[PDB]
Amino acid sequence: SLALSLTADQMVSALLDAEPPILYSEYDPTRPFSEASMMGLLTNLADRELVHMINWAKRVPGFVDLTLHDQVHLLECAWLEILMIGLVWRSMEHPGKLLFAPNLLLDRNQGKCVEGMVEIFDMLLATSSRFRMMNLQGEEFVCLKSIILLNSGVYTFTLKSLEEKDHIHRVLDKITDTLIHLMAKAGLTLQQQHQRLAQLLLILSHIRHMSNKGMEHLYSMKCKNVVPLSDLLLEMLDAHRL
Amino acid sequence: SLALSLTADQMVSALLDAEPPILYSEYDPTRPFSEASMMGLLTNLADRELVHMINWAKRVPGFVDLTLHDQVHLLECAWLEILMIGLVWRSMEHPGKLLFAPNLLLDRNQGKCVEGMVEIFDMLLATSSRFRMMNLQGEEFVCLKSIILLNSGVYTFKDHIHRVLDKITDTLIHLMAKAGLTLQQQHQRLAQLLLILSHIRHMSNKGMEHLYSMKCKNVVPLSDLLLEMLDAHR
Amino acid sequence: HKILHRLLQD
Amino acid sequence: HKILHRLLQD
Ligand SMILES: Cc1cc(-c2ccc(O)cc2Cl)sc1-c1ccc(O)cc1Cl
Ligand SMILES: Cc1cc(-c2ccc(O)cc2Cl)sc1-c1ccc(O)cc1Cl
Repeated sequence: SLALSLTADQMVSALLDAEPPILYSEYDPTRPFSEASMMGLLTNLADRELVHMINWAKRVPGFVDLTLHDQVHLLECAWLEILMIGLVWRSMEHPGKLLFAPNLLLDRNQGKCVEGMVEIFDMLLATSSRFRMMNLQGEEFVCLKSIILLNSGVYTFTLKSLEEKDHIHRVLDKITDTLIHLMAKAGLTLQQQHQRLAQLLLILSHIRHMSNKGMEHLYSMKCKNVVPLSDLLLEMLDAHRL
Repeated sequence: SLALSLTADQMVSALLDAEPPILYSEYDPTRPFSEASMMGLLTNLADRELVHMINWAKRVPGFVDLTLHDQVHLLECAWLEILMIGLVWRSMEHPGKLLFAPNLLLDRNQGKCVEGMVEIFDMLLATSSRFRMMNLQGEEFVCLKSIILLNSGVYTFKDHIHRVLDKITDTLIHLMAKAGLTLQQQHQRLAQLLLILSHIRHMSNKGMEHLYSMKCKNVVPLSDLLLEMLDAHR
Repeated sequence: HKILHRLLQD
Repeated sequence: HKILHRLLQD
């Protein structure tokens, strides 16, 4: 592998270069909002983002070293967490607002549009506020997003069949080293480094929470059959049902 | 808040002394369990553990400094996570098994009696195995459990809580430095431990849905306290 | 109101 | 197999 042979700066540059683009929604400001259309916009956007996420995951150091089955499992577990941390990162400079797309900027009042979404919106807004007060850096963000991909499914996978999971943990350790390197570079003392590292990883627990809640809302959206879900998204939804 | 003035050793000792008792299940040797009997024992056990958890929480440095409503929010959000990490900790030296109580040690086959419990069973066993391979120490465990209490509901209400969280982080590092770990090994282990918390959250979320699902069936009698804790998540 | 209120206040 | 499986493959 080559993921274990990267320096911290090389890890950062690799992650930054692999960043997916910011997509636009099909938001038509002339069309009156309805719960069906509004949710259609978000699910359409996620579907198009999923394609880029998959090809982004391939560029995450260590990810291609995993089996195809393991790659599938990791993305199935983490895809909504990854969408969400991307959302809250984009929304940092927009207090009280969620930037789903450059042409789709929403507050909680437009979340009431949809039964159940207001609670999710508030949680996402709070996460974004937390990032803003911590002054999350782009270099830290790409580290955190890679951690989510590798960590979220690593405990739900035998034999060896262990060196594969052990490999993921070595890569995760490398990313931890990279985070510490970034913080030392920013002039933080050792105590401040360990504290900020803790603060950042504890936010991932809340992102998991939001993802879990979100998946339940979505599964609800499949049973109403009023909001049209793509085939990839449905196949991402059923994976959490099993 | 005098929680911030404590040293690392003082923080450890305060948390260790706060540890709730290990409760027992019923002594009825009737095997195997039915779905109703299994759920009965598990829910009865949790109900009694919740009372001790509350007195444990009040003894967690900084928790007393919070208003009543804030204390309520944190416990409502984190109660199942706290039960689970406790269960996981107790099950460490029992590979392949979960020690709900000293007289209630279960394997995954005994989780099939109740539908959808094997999923959570396997997740709990995986966490326990992870702690075992990491050689988790009791001093580290009580730091992690307190972190769950203060962190899990902190973004759904904070600076005081974040400062207490920071001091627990300092404590965790202190323990690792004390155990002879290098600087690199210290932040790596710190990271590994905190990432497991994301999984504990995940397990709790899956667990809460199943508990609600059994709330809608009116088969196992849930205590009013358990119902109120459960209702807070809906 | 809440049992949790009583237990926290004792 | 799965769509995700396909996309990861290409
Ligand atoms: C697909 C999707 C569904 C969302 C949502 C809305 C309301 C609710 O109760 C529950 C949920 Cl899950 S939010 C979202 C999304 C779409 C694109 C993107 O970049 C990021 C996100 Cl988080
Ligand atoms: C009360 C309770 C209920 C559990 C449970 C059972 C079946 C299921 O599908 C889902 C769930 Cl969550 S597990 C559990 C428990 C009881 C005592 C204790 O110390 C720890 C735990 Cl995790």
